[PDB]
Amino acid sequence: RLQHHHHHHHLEGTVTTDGADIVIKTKGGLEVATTDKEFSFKLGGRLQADYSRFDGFYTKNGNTADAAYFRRAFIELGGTAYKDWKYQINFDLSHNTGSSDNGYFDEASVTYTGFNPVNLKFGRFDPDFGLEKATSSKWVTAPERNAAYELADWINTHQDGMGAQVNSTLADMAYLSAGVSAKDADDSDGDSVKQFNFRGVFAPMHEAGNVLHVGVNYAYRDLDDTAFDSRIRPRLGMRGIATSGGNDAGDNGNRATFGGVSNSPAGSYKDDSVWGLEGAWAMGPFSAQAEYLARKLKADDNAYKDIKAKGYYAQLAYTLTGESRQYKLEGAKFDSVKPENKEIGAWEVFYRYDNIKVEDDNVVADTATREVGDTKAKAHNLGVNWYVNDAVKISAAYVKAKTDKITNNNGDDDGDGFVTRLQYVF
Amino acid sequence: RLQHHHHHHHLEGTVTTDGADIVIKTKGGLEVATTDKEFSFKLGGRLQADYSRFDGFYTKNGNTADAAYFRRAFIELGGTAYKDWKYQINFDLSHNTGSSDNGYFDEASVTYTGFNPVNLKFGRFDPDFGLEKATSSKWVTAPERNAAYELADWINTHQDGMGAQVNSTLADMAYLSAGVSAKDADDSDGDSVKQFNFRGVFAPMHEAGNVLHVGVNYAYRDLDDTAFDSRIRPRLGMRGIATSGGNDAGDNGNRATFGGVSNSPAGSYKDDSVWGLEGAWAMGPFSAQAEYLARKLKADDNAYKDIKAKGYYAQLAYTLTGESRQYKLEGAKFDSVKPENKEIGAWEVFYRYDNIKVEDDNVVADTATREVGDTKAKAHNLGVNWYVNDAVKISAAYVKAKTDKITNNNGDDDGDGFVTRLQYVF
Amino acid sequence: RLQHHHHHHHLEGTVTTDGADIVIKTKGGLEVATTDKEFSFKLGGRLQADYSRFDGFYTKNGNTADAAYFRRAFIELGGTAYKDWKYQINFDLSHNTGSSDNGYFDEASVTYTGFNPVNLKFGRFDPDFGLEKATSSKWVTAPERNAAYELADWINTHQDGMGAQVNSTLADMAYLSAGVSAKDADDSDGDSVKQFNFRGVFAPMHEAGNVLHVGVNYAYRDLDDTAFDSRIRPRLGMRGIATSGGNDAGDNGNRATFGGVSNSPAGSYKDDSVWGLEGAWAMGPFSAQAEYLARKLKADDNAYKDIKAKGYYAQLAYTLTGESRQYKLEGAKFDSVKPENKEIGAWEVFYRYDNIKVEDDNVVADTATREVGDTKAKAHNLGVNWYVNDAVKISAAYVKAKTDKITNNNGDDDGDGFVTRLQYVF
Repeated sequence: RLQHHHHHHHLEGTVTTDGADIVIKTKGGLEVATTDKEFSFKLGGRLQADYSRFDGFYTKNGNTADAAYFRRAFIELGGTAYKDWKYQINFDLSHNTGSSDNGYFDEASVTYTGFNPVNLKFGRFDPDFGLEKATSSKWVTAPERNAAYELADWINTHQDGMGAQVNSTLADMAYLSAGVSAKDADDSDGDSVKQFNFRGVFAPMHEAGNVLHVGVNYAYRDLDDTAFDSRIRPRLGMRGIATSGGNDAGDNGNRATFGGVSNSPAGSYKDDSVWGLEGAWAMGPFSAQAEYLARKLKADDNAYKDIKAKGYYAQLAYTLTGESRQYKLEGAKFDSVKPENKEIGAWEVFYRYDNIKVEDDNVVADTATREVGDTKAKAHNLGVNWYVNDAVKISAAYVKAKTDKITNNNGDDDGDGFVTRLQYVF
Repeated sequence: RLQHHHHHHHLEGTVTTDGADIVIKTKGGLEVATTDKEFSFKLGGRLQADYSRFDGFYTKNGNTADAAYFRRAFIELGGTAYKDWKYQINFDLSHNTGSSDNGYFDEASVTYTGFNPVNLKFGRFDPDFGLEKATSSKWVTAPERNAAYELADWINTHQDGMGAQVNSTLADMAYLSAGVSAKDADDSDGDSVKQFNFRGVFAPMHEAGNVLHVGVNYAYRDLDDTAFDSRIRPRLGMRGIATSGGNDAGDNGNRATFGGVSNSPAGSYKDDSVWGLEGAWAMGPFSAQAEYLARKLKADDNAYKDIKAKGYYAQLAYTLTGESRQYKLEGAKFDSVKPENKEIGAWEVFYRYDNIKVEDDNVVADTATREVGDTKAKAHNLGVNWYVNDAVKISAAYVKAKTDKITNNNGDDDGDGFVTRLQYVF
Repeated sequence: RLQHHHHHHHLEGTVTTDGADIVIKTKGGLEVATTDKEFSFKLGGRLQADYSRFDGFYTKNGNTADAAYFRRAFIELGGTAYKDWKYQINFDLSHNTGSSDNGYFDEASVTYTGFNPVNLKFGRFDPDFGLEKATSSKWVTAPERNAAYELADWINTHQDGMGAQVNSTLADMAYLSAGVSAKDADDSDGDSVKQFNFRGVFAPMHEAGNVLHVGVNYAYRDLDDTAFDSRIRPRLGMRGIATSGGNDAGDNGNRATFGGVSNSPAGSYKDDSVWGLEGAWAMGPFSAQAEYLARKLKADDNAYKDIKAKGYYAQLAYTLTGESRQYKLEGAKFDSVKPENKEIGAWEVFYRYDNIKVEDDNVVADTATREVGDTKAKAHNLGVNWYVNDAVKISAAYVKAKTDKITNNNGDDDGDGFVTRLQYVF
């Protein structure tokens, strides 16, 4: 018996909703929201495709290595329900963020905004320490963030745990955020490392092309009875020396240990503190920003000595085509450049100088590549960003690093690299 | 030569379709569907953020451990095409469901619904055994499902294989489901473990606030010539003793082996059977439900003896604010509570009692923590669910466990824990 | 103090946009696009659910093994911004494509189309070599692609690297593509393997049911100072002998090494070249296509000898219900069958013959299963595709393989298998 049915006529062409009026938008992804602000959804993401070549100190033998990888490949889902409840889930397909055991999350958070301007944020999200870190990874001026953060990257990374943060703008001239987090490392009882963060910024001028910003950061974590990796291992602006998400320098990459050890035993260190300062000034297309931080990792057991590190960076940026870097008091952070000329886009030049010093008195004998005393590095990052349009940014940068009391296997105390990136935001 | 073009005028503001009329909705995610029911799409998900602390038997040394993790972080894509063909793909970003080798699937299925009320379901999906299991993981009353399922978790998990299931409501008073599945373990010829499931429920009253439900479950698998993990390792309501998706109790978590072994050799066991009973009654905001199951893992080689286990739970729940738990005859399962009061939400209290017994006559000598004979555990789970709104549920629960013939390293025969969860459904 | 608010009235029912007019569509997924072609977004995917059984040479002992797995489970996000900038991100939830270190990408690309008909494509995407490979994995006629590609699968796989490709149709009768890529393997300096691809097709007739197609392919890679896996390990049409995404034949799967070694040392080989030919002819529901390729892997160090391999396939296909296979000059590739009869769908029968030969003079002694000389295999793939509708395709195929100078442990020189697939495209 063959199948059959009466012919149906279908009404065609309209798009409607059964609830509150909806506005839908696309700039390459999708946004849908009710006009009464009760409900919304946004699907987006970011692709950062990098190719780099580098030599000298950046590699073990000093010869040129390369890397061809996605720095980030986020899929981003966020939304609002019942006006005051937001979520944001950003997962990194490149596997550079998060982990196999715990999920490749850049963020998985829920925010209650009912106390606006005060927000309450929960879940897995990087703690707020530092201006360059607060700035979206889409819009950080240099291809990689500064080396001073590499002295204590726990201060502003989620480390596969959970946290709770309160934040607010204040008096139309300031921003404060404070939070507690549990990080993914246990003491001998299976109790996680607990961490406190504070950030406070005074930014009396806080708009694109008109920024005056000074801030303070503090981070503390309790390492009592906890085995942990104390290594400071800066990449000094060259991600490709060691990275997920594609090809890297492999066995010839030199992500060097400037201090600390991979397995510091339970009981070796008691706690770990970092203070930071931020400054920024912007007038139209010109901006200057800088940060300084200092870490003290405090020994517990007498066989161990404190480890200290200090670092800073300063950056100048200028949009040759005249546009301002966006700036938001909510988060006290820079953001994108929006090109005014549709035919040629926006062109931005930048220079960042980084300087770090590691004081690890536990290093008591020379190795083949590392001398007793304070290890140091300086880096220079000079480059161009072409904002083709709001979605696409193409970048090229030259990076140079110079070190003290540490070399590669070739004896190099400096190295050079070039990195190019194609970024697509949707 | 500079680029240029004539100015174009674009029509603005309208949203239309070229096919059948579409209705679009958002409650934080996205639904799009043609009004003639031919085509639909839904993007959603669920975040379950847990923080817990626990001690005694829950940890190896008895001291307090913690856990801070996502129990589930699903992204959910489902849709319909040509009316009768549905798909559902739920992937767990927390990596608590599925595996690295095979995909982190909660579900990846295709359902043909053309024989409605009869459905034919194919792909990777948990077999249907048990009421608490059939209930969505969004809406299970207690933070973790009962310990009786932990006696034989193969009965209602997909185990990275594939299956085919037929199901239907019957006579407006019953629900039946039966299926076959291939599970991810091979015999010496590389042929997968095959499993049969049946579930039948009589529910003459089957609506929110008016439920009378009795059901039977059966599961069978053939383990001929197959090496397998026969361990029964209950978490007794405390997920954080050992979990993916974030921080757990690490080396101090005590997910204890009550019976069975990690590598039971090919030829040791022939087959494995489980029978189960379900009962539920609901009148308005009050509900009572309970399940009992019994397992016989039947030895093949004479060196091995049968392993038996029996378990049950009973749960009372009451919505203090008066709302009913939703109930669906399709799937014969409870579902959500929908809050009536928008300002305070819905408040639900629950108590679940669990009781398990493992009879493994292959354990023929004491270990340091486990005595010859039948191992037993009882657990009590007492808690509160706050349904803030349809999307957000916040929970807190106290859990206590007491064991017989098994302790931790500290000699504890009981333990306590507290778990809190923030759930966001979109 | 209880919460309260004035009652708000909300406008209901409309769906609008603030920019250019939008058209939205769903066939199970989602498409949204502005009518002026400036912006678009598409969320889709593909599920390929496979069950297979196989014996003889396909397994080590010759007995029947099975497999129950997803061949592919892609989530697909693609879009357009500012008219000329496209992206496509396809991630494989089954974990059969890409890797844990680098991301499970089938594709993560950005394409600039402003030079239309010339495209510039960047990112992680399979290089273009071969007609059956260019054809979407949704619409390849046989359940697995041919064995000749298995002789040199680097020629048309991204291998977790990055690349740049230029392509264009020409003169309304041809298609050309050429590209460079960095592949995920380093020389001793950490510099990636670089690869060149060219493909050129003359297709004076290039529409569904009217195809005349001849093409040439070339691929080259530089292996100087690079350790690499030179093994040729064909599955001969039976994916389930060894696969991710679910259960496979495990320890009894025989994915046999026909030549090459797992760790060919740095300096062993200098470069690697493959030439290929393509031919296709289609008249209405009948099509014939074939490809031939030859590889020379050229030794560097004198201890090593060149490895050569040659392979081809030929396929006949006929749509019993009369429909043509779609064909696109852009990409010079076949595509789907679109069923005309809504009640019974489209039915297609196919036969593919594969023939491969591996000449590895480095194999200088017999092993227990492999004789000195040229190893060979032939395979026959006979099957049916039922295109239920545009979204759903169900397939069944018989596969037989016969080998020369290589057997399994049972001494089998042939084997048989059957594979069934349910595919859902959205």
